[PDB]
Amino acid sequence: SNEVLVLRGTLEGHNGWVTSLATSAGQPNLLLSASRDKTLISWKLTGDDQKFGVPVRSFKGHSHIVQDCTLTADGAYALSASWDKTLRLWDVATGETYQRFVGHKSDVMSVDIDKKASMIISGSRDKTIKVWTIKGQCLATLLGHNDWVSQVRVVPLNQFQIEADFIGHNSNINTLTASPDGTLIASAGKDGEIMLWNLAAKKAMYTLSAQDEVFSLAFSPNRYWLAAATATGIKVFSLDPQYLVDDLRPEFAGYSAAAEPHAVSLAWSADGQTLFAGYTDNVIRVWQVMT
Amino acid sequence: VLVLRGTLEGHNGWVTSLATSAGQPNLLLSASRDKTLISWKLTGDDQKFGVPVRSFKGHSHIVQDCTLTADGAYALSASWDKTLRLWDVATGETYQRFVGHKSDVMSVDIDKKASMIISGSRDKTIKVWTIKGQCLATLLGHNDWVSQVRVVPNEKLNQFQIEADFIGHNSNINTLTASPDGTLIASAGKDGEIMLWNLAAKKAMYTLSAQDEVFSLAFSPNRYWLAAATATGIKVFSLDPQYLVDDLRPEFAGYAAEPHAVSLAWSADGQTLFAGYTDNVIRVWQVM
Repeated sequence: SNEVLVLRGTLEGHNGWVTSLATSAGQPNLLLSASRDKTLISWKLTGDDQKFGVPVRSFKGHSHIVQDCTLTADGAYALSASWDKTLRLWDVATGETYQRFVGHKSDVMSVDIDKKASMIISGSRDKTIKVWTIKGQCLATLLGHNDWVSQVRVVPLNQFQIEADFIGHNSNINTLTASPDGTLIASAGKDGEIMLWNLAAKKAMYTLSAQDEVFSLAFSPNRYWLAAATATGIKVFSLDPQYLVDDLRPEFAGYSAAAEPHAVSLAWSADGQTLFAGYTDNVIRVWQVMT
Repeated sequence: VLVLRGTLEGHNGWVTSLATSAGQPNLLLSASRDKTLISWKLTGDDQKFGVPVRSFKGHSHIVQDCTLTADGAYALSASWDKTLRLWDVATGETYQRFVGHKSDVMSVDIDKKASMIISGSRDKTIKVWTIKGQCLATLLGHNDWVSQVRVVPNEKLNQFQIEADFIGHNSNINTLTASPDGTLIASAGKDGEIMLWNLAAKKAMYTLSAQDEVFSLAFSPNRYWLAAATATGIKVFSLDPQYLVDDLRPEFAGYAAEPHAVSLAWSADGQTLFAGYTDNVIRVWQVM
């Protein structure tokens, strides 16, 4: 007896690939997206059809691709990673920058915040990790081995412990996500390999095959599901118990079976009831869970 | 009190580092600017305290730090040749090489499990290695911060985690030691400042003034003491209560600048203090 993901509409406004989506718990009606068009967009979500949402504010300043973005728990502040080797801290409401973070020398690929909002963990394309103060000061710079993936963390300035978990994963293509409770971590390999790893228990669990080159991963914050953006569609796996819940492929009426856009970013709703996917065609598509 | 018991004079350069083994009380290891390490047979005899037994000569420059496994079977050394070597203590031959540092290598430690090696560069870079010689992580803090990287014990190689503690210490000169029970850490600043820090309690304790440029620190394995090698001799502080237990300045002959200690090491049982000197000699105090 099964649930289902149902295509809800769409969200246009970007000119380039939608490379990252971000959600906020304090603001369920707010979505943040980053794009190769060098901007981020904040979205007012109405839940209508098909205008699921509508642009609110454009965030400009990055001189090149924005690869990653994230929101504070309250939705008040956004963080972005760019190919201009910079990170910016944004005022969500006013769309202006409060802090540049300079120092990475490879394209910047990921960003996260420690719950305390005190510090920022960023990730480079060469796999270099930097830990910053909210004031834009780089405190530590960490670089693991190529055949390893990691989870850099900041335990709760005169001082700070940082715990870094390393996990051997030979084929890894450096595409990671941590489970809501940060108890699980999914790591994408070659040919669609997705290795799952238990952090609290310190061992792998199994390896899934999304069967095609994985571009993005995102755990459900409510259910035991992992969504994987594939060149071929979005696969949503049930983790316990293991089944493949659904394979979200939209129709692209205007495209040939070959040149079909694909999802390159994923994000679940604060209530894990909505799945956002950013696409190779500049569009954000939205599924909802039904029965 | 500390009483000067003898001497160990086999080196041809500064004795830069001493190492002790719990599983082998009569074994001492030392490194020198003469590019070698020496293993020593300790007799306790009179000023023939110890006698050279081996001579590890693989490095092509100053060996700066060394350490022994808990059992005394294996030694690790750090060199200005930007390398680290793993040694068989008994046979004196290398079993693996650690290349990758590009600044002089200043410190080495082993995680209790013997699985991995933490090394420290002069440019304050920290590298975590597999016993097989493979660098797994490379970490570099801010200059005004000092750091104790630890390998977490899986507690059960594909997986491994590292907790790195950072402590603000502006004046710091990157001379650092940890309490045996990893609860405490002493960090040397300028003009002899020694900041003490409680790790388990995440905050400073106080700052001890040595009034003399420090070169080496070593906490006591049993007693709450911190020894500090100074340009004027070796200060041994009691930490609770705080007083200067002793200031060990040995006897040179004749009648300006005098040889000073640049390395320290307590025996496993805290009863003996070894200090390596600017005059190629290792001197030995015992508690009475």
